[PDB]
Amino acid sequence: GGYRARPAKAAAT
Amino acid sequence: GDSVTQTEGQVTVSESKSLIINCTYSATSIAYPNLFWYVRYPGEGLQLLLKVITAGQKGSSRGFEATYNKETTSFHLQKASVQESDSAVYYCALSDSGSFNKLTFGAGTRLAVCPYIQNPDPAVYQLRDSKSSDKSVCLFTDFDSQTNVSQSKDSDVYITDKCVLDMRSMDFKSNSAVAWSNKSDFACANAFNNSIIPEDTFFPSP
Amino acid sequence: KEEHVIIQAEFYLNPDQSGEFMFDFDGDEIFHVDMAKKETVWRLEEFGRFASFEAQGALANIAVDKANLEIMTKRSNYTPITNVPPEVTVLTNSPVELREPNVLICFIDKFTPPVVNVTWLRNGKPVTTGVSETVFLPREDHLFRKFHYLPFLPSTEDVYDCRVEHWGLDEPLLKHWEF
Amino acid sequence: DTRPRFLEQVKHECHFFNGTERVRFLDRYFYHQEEYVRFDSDVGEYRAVTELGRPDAEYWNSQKDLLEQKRAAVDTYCRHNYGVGESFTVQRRVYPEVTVYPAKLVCSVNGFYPGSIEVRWFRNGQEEKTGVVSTGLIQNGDWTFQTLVMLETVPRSGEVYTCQVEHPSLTSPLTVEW
Amino acid sequence: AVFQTPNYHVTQVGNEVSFNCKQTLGHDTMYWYKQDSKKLLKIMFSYNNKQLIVNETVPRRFSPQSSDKAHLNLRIKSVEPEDSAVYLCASSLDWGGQNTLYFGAGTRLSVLEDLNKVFPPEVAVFEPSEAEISHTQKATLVCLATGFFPDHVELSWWVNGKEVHSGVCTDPQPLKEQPALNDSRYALSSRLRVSATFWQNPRNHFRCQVQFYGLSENDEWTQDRAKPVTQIVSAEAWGRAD
Ligand SMILES: *[C@@H]1O[C@H](CO)[C@@H](O)[C@H](O)[C@H]1NC(C)=O
Ligand SMILES: *[C@@H]1O[C@H](CO)[C@@H](O)[C@H](O)[C@H]1NC(C)=O
Repeated sequence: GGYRARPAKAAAT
Repeated sequence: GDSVTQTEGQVTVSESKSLIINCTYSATSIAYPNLFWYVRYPGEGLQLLLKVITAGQKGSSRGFEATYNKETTSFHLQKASVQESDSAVYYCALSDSGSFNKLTFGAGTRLAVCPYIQNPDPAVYQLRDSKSSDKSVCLFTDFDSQTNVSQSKDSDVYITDKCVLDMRSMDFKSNSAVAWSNKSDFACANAFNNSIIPEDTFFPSP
Repeated sequence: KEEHVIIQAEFYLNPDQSGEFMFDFDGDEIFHVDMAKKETVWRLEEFGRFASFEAQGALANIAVDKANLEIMTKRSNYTPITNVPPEVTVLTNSPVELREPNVLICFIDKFTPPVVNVTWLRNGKPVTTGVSETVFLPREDHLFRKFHYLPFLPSTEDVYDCRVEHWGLDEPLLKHWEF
Repeated sequence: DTRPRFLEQVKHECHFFNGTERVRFLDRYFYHQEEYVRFDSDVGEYRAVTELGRPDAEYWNSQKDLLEQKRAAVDTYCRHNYGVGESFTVQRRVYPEVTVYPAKLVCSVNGFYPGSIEVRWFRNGQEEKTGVVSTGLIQNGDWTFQTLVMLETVPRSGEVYTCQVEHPSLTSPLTVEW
Repeated sequence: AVFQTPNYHVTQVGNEVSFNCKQTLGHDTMYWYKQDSKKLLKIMFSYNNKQLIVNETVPRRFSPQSSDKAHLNLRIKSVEPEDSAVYLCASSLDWGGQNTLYFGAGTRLSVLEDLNKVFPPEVAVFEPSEAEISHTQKATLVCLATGFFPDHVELSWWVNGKEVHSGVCTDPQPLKEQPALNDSRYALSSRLRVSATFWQNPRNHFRCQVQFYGLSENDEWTQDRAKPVTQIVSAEAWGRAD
C-alpha cells in the first residue's frame, strides 16, 4: 500500500 | 512498465447503437491506480470525459459510463445510445494516485458516429473549376451510411474519405466523397470503381 | 481500533533552510522523509515492508512551504518567531539492572523553533557511539517534541547527562541521571 | 547565532471516530505557531483563522476543482491512509512486560502498544483503594509506551500483592505477584 | 482556461523554438505533453509552483521554464526531426494523481530537414453540377487545397463575406499527393452545400479560404519561388443563373 501525501498549496500572491 | 491498452484505431457506429470502448491497464508498480477517460472533440483540445479514483466505483458523464474494475484491471467505456455529437477521439488514461500526477495514455480510439440517411439519392457528379473548365472533380454524394468509400489504390488518383455535412436550415444531412486526378483516362464513371456503391447510383451523362 | 488521529506535519525554517516532512499516528511517527537522501525513513523498519511512500512528493511540499514562508514572512512585516525554551526529561525505557542492557531517553518537549543541539555526556564527557534521535515531532500546541536515545550498560561508576542547547535558554540545560 | 527565525507549518490532520465511519479532515496552515488558514471538512471550504490567511482562503476556494478535492479528502486522503497503515498502526498490538519491585510495590509496565492500559493493585484479593500513585502514560517515541504505578502500603505477613494489567493486546488480565 | 502559443510552427533542424502556456484556473501544477506523429500521448514535464517535479527522460534539448505557477514555457534548443509533434500544455490543481488535467489547444511543431519542402496551398473551387441541381435542388461546391507542406492549414468557407458552418464538410485529415515520400505535399478537400436557388442567385458569393501556416518574416529564403510564409489562399465563385 502507498501513503498519499496531501499536497501543499501555493499561497496567494 | 505501465501501459494502457484500448480499442485500436477507428470505431464506426450508427447513431442510437450501443458502444463499448475497451480499456485495460498494466500497472505492476502502482498500488492504487486512478483511471480516466479523456475526450478530444473535433477541432477541440483534450478534456476529461470521466474519471474514477476509487477501485470499486463507476464514473459517468455525457451518457458514457466506465467502471474501475481492479479485479480484471479494466476501465471499459460504455454508452447505450451514442449520438452524432459523440464523434471524437477517446483516450484511456492511468495515473498513480500516490505519486506525482503522470498520465499513462492509451493509444486513443477514434469514434465516428454515422447518422442514418433517411432518403438516399446516391449520385456521382462532375464539378468543374470556376476558373478553368478543363479541371474537374468527381463528387459522390447522397449515398446511404452503409456505403464505404474506399481510398484510392492509385497514387495519381485521389479519393477523400466519406464526409457528412449538415445543412441545418433544411435539416438535411448528406454524405459525400470527392475524387480527382490528372490522369487523362480518369472519368467520374470509373472514379469510385474500387468502392461498392449502390446499384441505383445516378451517373449523369456529360 | 476506534478513535485515532493521523497528521501529516510539515515545516520549513528560514534562514536555516531546513524543512521536514513526517506522518504522525496518535503521537507516534509513522515515517519521515530525509530531505538530503530523498528517501522515506520509517520509524520502525518493519513498516517499510507493509506500506510505501513516494518521498518525492514530500520534497515538492517542502518546496511549496519554503516559497509560502517567504510570502507569509512579508505578510507579517517580517515578524519573527519568539523562541520557546524546552522542558527536557531524561528517563529509561526499562527497569534498571546492573549489567543488564538498557537505553537512556532524552525527551525534549515544548520548544520552537525546531533547532536544538543535543549531546549525551557520559562522566561529563560527550558520548556518541550508538546514539540515535528522532526528527522533530509535532505537538497540538504547534511546538515540537524530540527523542534522543543512548543505549548503555548501567554501572555504579558511570554518570550521564543530556546537554540541550536552545535559543530560548539563556544557558545550556543539563538533565542528570545516575544510579 | 543572532539572526531571527521564520517558521512555516502545514498540518493535514485526519480525525477518526469508530475507524473510518466518522472522519473529519483538517488542512491547517501555520506561521510560527499561529494558524492562519484552515479547511475543515465539517465546513466545506477554507476559512481564515486570522487576518494573515484572508488572501489564501479567498484565493484557494476560487481555484478550479479545489472545493471538490478538499471535500473529498476524508475519503481520498484520510480513509485511504487509514487503511494503508491499518495492519501495523490501528491493529498494532505489543504486549506489556511487567515487573514488580520494592519501595515503601512498584509495578513497572514497559514496552506496550497501544497506550490504552489499565493497571490495578490487589492486596491479598481485594483491589487496594488508597496509596496508589501513578507516573502516567509516557510515550517512548518508538511505538512503545511505559508506565509505573506504585502502592504506598505496608507489607503484613505473607500478604500477596498482585498487579493486574488490562491491555488491548491481551484477552485476559495479566497478573504479576510479589 | 489554458492558453498556449504558438498554434503552429515550422522550422529547420538545428533551430531553436519556444512555446508558451498560461492557465487561469489558479492551479499550482502545469505540464508539457508530447503527442507524436502517430498520436501517442506521453508526459514530458511537470512543474509545481515554479519547481520542476517530473522530467520523463526528456532530451536536454528541452528547457522548460516557469517564473510563475500560472505560466509554463518550453524551449527546444536545437530541434531534430523527431521533435515534430503536437505539444500539449496542461494544468492540474496540484500534483496529486487524483486531479483532473486541463489541456490547452496544443502547439503543432513541424521540424524539417529542408525548408525548401515548404509550400503554400493552391486553392480551387469547383462549381455545382448542372445534374445535381436538377436532380436534388441542391448545389455542392467543392474546394481543393493542394500541394501544401507541412499540413498546417485551416479551411473555412465564406458566403457573401461571412463565414458559414452549416452545409460544410471538410476532410478530417489531408491526403498525401505522393504517399511514398515522407516529405509529400498534401491535399485537402471541403464541400459547401446550399440550395440550388441560393447557388443560382448571381448576387451570392462563395469563397473557399485556406489559412496556411508556414515561415515567418524572420526566415531567410534563397529560392526563386516566393517565400512560403504564413498566408491565406482563397478561391471564389459567384452564383450562376444559367
Ligand atoms: C549548535 O552549535 C552550533 C555550533 O557552531 C551553533 O552555531 C548553534 O547556534 C548551536 N545551536 C543552538 C540551538 O544553540
Ligand atoms: C462503528 O462502525 C461499525 C461499522 O463497521 C458499526 O457497526 C457500529 O455500530 C459503529 N459503532 C460502534 C460503537 O461500534
